[PDB]
Amino acid sequence: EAHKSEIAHRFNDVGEEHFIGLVLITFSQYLQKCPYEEHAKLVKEVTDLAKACVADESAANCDKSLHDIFGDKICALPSLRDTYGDVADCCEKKEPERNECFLHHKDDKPDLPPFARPEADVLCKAFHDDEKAFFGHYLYEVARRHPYFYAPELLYYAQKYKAILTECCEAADKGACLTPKLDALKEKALISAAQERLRCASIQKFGDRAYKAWALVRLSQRFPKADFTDISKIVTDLTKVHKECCHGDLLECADDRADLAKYMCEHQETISSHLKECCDKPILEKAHCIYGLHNDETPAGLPAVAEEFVEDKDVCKNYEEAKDLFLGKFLYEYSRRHPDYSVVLLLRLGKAYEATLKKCCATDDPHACYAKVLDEFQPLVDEPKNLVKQNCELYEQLGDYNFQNALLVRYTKKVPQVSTPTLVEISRSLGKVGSKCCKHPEAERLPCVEDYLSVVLNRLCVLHEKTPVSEKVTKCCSESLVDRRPCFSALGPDETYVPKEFNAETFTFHADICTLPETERKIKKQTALVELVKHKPHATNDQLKTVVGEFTALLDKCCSAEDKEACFAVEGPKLVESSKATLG
Repeated sequence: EAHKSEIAHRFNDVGEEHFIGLVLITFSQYLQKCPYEEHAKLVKEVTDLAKACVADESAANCDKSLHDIFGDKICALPSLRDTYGDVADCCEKKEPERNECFLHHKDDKPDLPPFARPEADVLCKAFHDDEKAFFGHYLYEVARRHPYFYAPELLYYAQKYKAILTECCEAADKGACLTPKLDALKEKALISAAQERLRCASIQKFGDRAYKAWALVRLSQRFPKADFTDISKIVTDLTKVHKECCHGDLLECADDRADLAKYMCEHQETISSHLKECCDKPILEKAHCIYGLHNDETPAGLPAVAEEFVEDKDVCKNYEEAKDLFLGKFLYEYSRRHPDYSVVLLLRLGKAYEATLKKCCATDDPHACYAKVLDEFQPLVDEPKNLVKQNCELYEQLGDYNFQNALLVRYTKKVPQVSTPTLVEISRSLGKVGSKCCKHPEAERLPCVEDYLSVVLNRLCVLHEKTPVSEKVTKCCSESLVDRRPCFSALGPDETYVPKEFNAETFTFHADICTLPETERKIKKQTALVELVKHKPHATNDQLKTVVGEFTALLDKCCSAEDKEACFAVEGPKLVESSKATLG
């Protein structure tokens, strides 16, 4: 952890290749705006220093902290201009504040074009030409758009991207092979980026402990067979791994993650049967495998849970004398008997059990007070099971697009101050929870649904925190980690909100629009739908779909026209007349 030369110690630990990749991710994350060429430059510069220090640990700059080094290289960069570079105010500090400054500027939604994709053939040609520039470009482009991306998983995905391109590219029918396999990879990477952003927010906004509790639960359900001691240890090393990653210490993050996988494999007999799979694999595949490992079968011979946490004389004492160890052990015991609960439910239940001990342990007769505690959970369980039922039914009924449309209407009325891009993006993702999770038998849905919503609500929370516009979002996002979903579910339409008056044909662009694929076109209809509802939040569904209908219709009639621009300043104000006659 603290070596005479850190940069050398990590280069050695990690190998030149992962080290180059981790360093390129570090810069792409800290400086999302900067062109590829500057990052490559800085990466090279940092790698050569690394080489120099391995060679001879007394070399200049070898005794620096990694923060110092990344900071020194950056700061000799106001050279290759800082016009867009608004934050070399950061270079005005020294460490640790210098580094904290760079960190505080990571941007959850940098102004960038949507990561465009080449046609299959072009994508294949690019990869054959030059693999390094190819995957350097990929790390760069994914890191800068997702500045908290779990860094070793990002290396893993580059290597997944590489296996796919190898396989598809030589088939002479590229797109049909490639794009389906790529579009999947994208979805999974976006899931992983959101899971990590949630780990980082938990740590940052709620404290190490909130991530520890969360992790304790998840590992308890995945490794129901291991003992508490071994589960606490994994939880402890894994919280240090995420603290480092989430703070931009990726080199130390990746070395530590690798240390932990190694430890897990060295100890699989006492952890899970399912580890055989993973432990046979190379570094990244092995840590990934472990990262998403299906839960082990819960062991045969466990006593009833009431026996340790209701019946025992010593319940109040353990709660009073060793709160954390005692509540931990609770989360462990309870979580491991229930892999059909979401981690968030199990944490709400852990919360309720705690509030019960707190209330009841200060009475005359605590037992009589907390006797019904495990039983008193049932409502809290029932609450999210109905949300799943009602919303999956609807999804099955409506299909993707119309289920998204309904969620867009729902969410825009609950929190209409939220910006239109954020509401489009949130709703569409909520819509993705539907395709992912509604196809699983009822047992499996809850974990899938509620834990996925938790990730999508955190996206909302982090988009909003930067530019707070909705008191209700601020409240739901700041009160709990764990009650976020029920907090947002409970929200009725906001009747405080002053409707925006029409904004004159906002989507009558000089029509770049007409170049958009159906996908991006759906986004445009959805953006309009959101704007309609902000204008007319008491409008009926049919009235909303009539107006959208004349929007799509308008796009066809004036994208079918040479001088596209012309009938857009002309049809739009008749859409306005269409719109007032239909929504009054």
